[PDB]
Amino acid sequence: MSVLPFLRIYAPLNAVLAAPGLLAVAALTIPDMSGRSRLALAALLAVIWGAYLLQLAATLLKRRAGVVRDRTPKIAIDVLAVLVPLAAFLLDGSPDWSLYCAVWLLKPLRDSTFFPVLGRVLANEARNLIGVTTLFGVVLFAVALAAYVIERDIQPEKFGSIPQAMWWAVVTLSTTGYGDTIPQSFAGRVLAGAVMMSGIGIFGLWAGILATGFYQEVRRGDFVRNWQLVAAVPLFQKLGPAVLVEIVRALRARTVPAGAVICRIGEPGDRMFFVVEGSVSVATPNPVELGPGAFFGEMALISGEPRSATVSAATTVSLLSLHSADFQMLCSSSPEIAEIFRKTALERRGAAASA
Amino acid sequence: MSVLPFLRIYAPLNAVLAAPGLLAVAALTIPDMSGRSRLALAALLAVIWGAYLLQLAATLLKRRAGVVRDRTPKIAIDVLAVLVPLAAFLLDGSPDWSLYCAVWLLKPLRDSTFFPVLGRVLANEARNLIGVTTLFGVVLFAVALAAYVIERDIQPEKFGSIPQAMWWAVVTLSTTGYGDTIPQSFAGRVLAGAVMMSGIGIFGLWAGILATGFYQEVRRGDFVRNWQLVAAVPLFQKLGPAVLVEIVRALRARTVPAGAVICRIGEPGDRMFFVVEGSVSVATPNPVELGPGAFFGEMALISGEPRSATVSAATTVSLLSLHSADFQMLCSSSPEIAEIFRKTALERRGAAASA
Amino acid sequence: MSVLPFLRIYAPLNAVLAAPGLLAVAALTIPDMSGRSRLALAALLAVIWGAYLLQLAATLLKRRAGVVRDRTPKIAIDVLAVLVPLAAFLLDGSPDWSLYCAVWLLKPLRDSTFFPVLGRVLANEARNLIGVTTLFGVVLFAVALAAYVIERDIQPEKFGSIPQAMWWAVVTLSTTGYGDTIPQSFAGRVLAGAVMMSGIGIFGLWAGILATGFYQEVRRGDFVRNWQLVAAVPLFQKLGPAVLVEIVRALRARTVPAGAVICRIGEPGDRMFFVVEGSVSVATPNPVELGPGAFFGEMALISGEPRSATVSAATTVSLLSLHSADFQMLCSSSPEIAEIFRKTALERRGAAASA
Amino acid sequence: MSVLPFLRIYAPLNAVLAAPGLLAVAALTIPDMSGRSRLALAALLAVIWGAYLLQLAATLLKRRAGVVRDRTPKIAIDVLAVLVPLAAFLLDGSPDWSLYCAVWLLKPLRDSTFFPVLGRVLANEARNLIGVTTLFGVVLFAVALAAYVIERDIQPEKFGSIPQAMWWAVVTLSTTGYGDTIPQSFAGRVLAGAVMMSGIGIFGLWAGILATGFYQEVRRGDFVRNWQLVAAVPLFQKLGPAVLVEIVRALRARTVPAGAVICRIGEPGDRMFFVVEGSVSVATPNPVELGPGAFFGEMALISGEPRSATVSAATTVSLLSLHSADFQMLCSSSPEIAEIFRKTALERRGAAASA
Ligand SMILES: [K+]
Ligand SMILES: [K+]
Repeated sequence: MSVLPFLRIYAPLNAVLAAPGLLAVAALTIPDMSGRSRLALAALLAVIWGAYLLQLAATLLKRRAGVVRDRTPKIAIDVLAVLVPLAAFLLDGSPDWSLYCAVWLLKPLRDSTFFPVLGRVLANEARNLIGVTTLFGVVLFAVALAAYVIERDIQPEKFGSIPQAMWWAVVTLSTTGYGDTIPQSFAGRVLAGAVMMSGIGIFGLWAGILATGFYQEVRRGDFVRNWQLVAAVPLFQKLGPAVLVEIVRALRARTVPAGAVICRIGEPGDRMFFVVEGSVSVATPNPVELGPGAFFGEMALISGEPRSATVSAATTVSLLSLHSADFQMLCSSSPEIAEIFRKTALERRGAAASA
Repeated sequence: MSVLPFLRIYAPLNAVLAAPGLLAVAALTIPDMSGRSRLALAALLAVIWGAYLLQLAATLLKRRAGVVRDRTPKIAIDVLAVLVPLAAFLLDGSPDWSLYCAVWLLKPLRDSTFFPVLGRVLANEARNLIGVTTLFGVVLFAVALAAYVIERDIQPEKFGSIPQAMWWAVVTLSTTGYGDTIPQSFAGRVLAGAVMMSGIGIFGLWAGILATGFYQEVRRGDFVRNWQLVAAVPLFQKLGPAVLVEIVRALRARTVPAGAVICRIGEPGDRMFFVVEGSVSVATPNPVELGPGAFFGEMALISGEPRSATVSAATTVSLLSLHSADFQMLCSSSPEIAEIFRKTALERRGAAASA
Repeated sequence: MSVLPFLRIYAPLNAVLAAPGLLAVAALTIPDMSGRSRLALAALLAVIWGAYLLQLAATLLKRRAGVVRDRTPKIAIDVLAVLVPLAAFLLDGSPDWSLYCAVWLLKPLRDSTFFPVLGRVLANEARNLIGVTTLFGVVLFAVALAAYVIERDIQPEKFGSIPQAMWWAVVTLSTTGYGDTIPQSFAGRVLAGAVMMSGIGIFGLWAGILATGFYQEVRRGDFVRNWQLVAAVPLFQKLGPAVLVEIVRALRARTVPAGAVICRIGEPGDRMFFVVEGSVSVATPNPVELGPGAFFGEMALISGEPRSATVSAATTVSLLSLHSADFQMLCSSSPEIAEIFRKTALERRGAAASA
Repeated sequence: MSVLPFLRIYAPLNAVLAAPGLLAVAALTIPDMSGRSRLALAALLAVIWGAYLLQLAATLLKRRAGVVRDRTPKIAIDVLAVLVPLAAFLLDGSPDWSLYCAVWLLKPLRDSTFFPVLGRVLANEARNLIGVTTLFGVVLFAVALAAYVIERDIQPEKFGSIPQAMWWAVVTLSTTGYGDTIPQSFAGRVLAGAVMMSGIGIFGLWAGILATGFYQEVRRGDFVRNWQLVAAVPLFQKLGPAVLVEIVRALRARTVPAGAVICRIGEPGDRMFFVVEGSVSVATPNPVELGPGAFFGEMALISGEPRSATVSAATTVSLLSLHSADFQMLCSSSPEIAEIFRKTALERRGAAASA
């Protein structure tokens, strides 16, 4: 609620071409299709092939920043990015070579930061998941068997066996309801009366396991990235020890591109920022262009008013961001700091239009 | 659990007529319907047309409070509120002009406060959503393909292609179970064994993303609206800095209309209020009518007893509200304040019936 | 994880007979059933009729504790508990009079404490629910219409109208998948690609609204009931102000019946209790029977050992309960208290077997 | 996100053979199967029979550590682990004796630690579950009846009775959508419009009940196991009282096996450990092999750098683990401790390669 994400979070074209790339597939998958566009896109594969392959060698020029690096992950596909289609072309002479379009799907994952964030936590908590995964299979076969108990008499064709009903368990437990084969008797239908009750109790926990500290990690991800930009601020030599733990959970940093807006004038004032790298366009008669290591919004928050400037991203800025309460908090935290923000709430009244 | 919402939260008639308005639609959508009521409601469209259109120009009299305002949102439909039906009437001579009853649906959203609250946060957290949205599409096509691997042999008619099975993925992953086309073999059925497991793991996070800080924002929404009504209280010059952060998370403010009840006598005492604007009817022999800047309930809470007055909304009041624990908290917070609430717990014993 | 619920939480027989009572229904609902047991249970209705009716008048003797009471809720059915069957017997001469077995279903709700806990909170938070409830209907008809756009050509029989497809929305949005009528075209199937995504995003919030402060209320329910049993403890004149807020969130109180066990000897020590009303059976050579206002377990927790006594519920006791960490917390909170628990950790070593 | 689970959390072979054991079942469940492998696996039952039975008596040698033990749970199946097949062999002469492969399913649960963790909490919170369980059945039959109201006219075959529609309730309420029997009329279809809305509101709470303090218990499970390894650290005589409550929620301990890696050199430094039992391989010219009661990572965290050693599990170690923020926290908590970690951040610079 308090952050300005701009400049193309979905930036790298390496990520991009997988999307139109794999949509090339389906038209090869279909009868009675003209050969015209059929092969038009095999070229587009060759483009994306050639595109990464053009990109490839410069990546294989991995002498840039060659001091200490661990790039087996990022490279792991780039190798396969171009090899698999090639051997696919020859050994798999039939058109199915395209079905090694199973490949590029990792390329988004090549630079899907927020994906390692996933894998980081499974190696702490899957202790639970396994015993649950058992406990799932506990309740599967314990319950799945109870079907074979019954309708083997009059539904051999459907429930003439164990796994045929195990099939009817997970669909039945995992919230689905396909609608293929359902009992005809009383008690065999009774037994379902605890099942959805169960699995919604199960996944109520089991899925709960994921969001559990996933949130913690992302709540943690916003500190690990932001114990940086702390000493960069000229003022933070006085901040007491535990003050910062109270704060940095909320402070998120994002980048803005050049040319963009930061806050428009007259819109309702709701937030204030700390600038630490880049520069701005403080839209005033004398533009008070504050570069790395500044802030703005105190003019709007102490007064509870609209914006006093159409601040715009003159350059690419590294931002923080902050709403009132936690600034009210910090204003509550110390009279030391509100003084200068009292003074600044007068300085930037005259300094905004003046030099 | 601690708040009195009265006076028509769903107030504005602009919001209201969309509901009966669009129910006018269906009777135009049906064969063998008499023309009688068929056109009876085309008038009702003209009413609602004329109604907003009556409302319209006074809104276009936007010279009221014309100092600094940003009303492109609120106006964005009012324009289209009446234009689209008009051109619809002529160019679309056929009855389908009514099918530009797609229009009024924003009119509730015109004044759906709590809807901007939605949009505020997506622009902080969708960083996650996108990489998840990929990760969804990751697991879609990676898995969706695995179907075409198999039953192309004996189900061309159903799984003779890729997207025909991608269809069977999302229904299969997104908890649904339509029941159109399901495999017949072993391993192709095996592969589902991780799928619902997956998607319930996915949306366990992905939907989790929404409630994540949506709660934070609404937990924040109750502070931003309520750092107001703080200095309005005559007593709060002494309250220490961090005291208020501890409190205002819970304190919600809502309005009551004139004529209504506030707390009935004899019902079990569970809460106390702070009055800051309006007036009451303290139901006693001498009504102790306390207007802006007062409170009541300490008589009931320190003693743990029923109500000592049928307090009623003599006027439209701006209320706070509070349960014991957090007043017990504040009574724990300082002996300074419990003194006057000790005294008040004697003053309003004699002052309730006396003058 | 830290509480001993015994003595029949599902106690009152008023609650009980609704269950077998309404199971009497179905056998009246069925052809080709013998009249034998058919009317056997109409008596059982008359029993339960007569049973509450026997109970009834003593309830209508509401002169017990007649000082200040608000019993319109509890009585609201007791009236109808016996009247509705009666007029049902005569005006509805046909067997359908039994279909006013719609009635007793409130009788569990008559004394379903934890049900008012539900209703308490909806009157704080439904502010959200309504705008969501709109937002649901927003996305319903906005999206539902998009079906009528399309398959009216070749599925009049199924999608020849608006609401016929609105039907296919909620089933489609609300996680269900009935399996009646599904499209045949491409784009009309495409549009589903955001739908389950949506509704699982919706109810990810909307259901989230319920557990949101429901938890808060039950987390609150355990304080409101337990600021009691605080001053009852002889030791708690020294406990500082904010100490208790830290604690009482976890401390749950429940009753045990006479004759039952409290903690068995030799089982692993994991918890300690505070006795405040009732008495025990401290299973030792000289039973150290401590009545109201005592505790035990410090012998097991400071040492990290099994139980030193088969404490058993000699009488009906009002208990608290507590695990280590929060006692370790309190042992961390002050050296004042650990002294007496150090001394008690020696006194009850010799006092356990001695007098 | 901060823990190294190694050495076979799914260790005991008692747990293992249940999995292949019960997969032996299905081939006995099927017609037209050769007798060859049919009886090949009846042996495998005899193996697993003989295997536990081999294991059995040594367990019945329960004189190991015979001072105070409560092993009725662990033994409860071991008895039945071998008896049930035996009587099954004779009384059930027909092949169905194998259908007492319902038995081993508890054997994983015999040593499914994290399963008692489940059962611990249901005996605190099911107070809610019951009243909900009623409230479920409240809304079941109240609503289920509403179907019999209607389509008894034209669907006797499907809705000619009460429970036939109660069936259509839970499937309808519990998120499923089987697809057997659905109405044909307007209002009977209308009534569903609140149902999925309801049950997703219900299980939004009811499943919520589970994760509610399940999380608390596992958040508690990580303290109860870890108030240990506290005094084992030589340094923690100075740590203030409430310091530890702030910490131990996150500190998880897990074991590593001998031969394994602990942290590889050059990988990005993100965490630090406290060694309290075992020993390491500090990969340096002079290996600084620190055994019980040590730590490492401060070299990487204060500087924000890669690893300074390929530390590897020379032996089986009992570990803690910790990320920066909470070490930054502790570094914020006191200048007393950062001194020695300042000194250690110089000592292990020269001591790493030297002796
Ligand atoms: K479903
Ligand atoms: K279905």
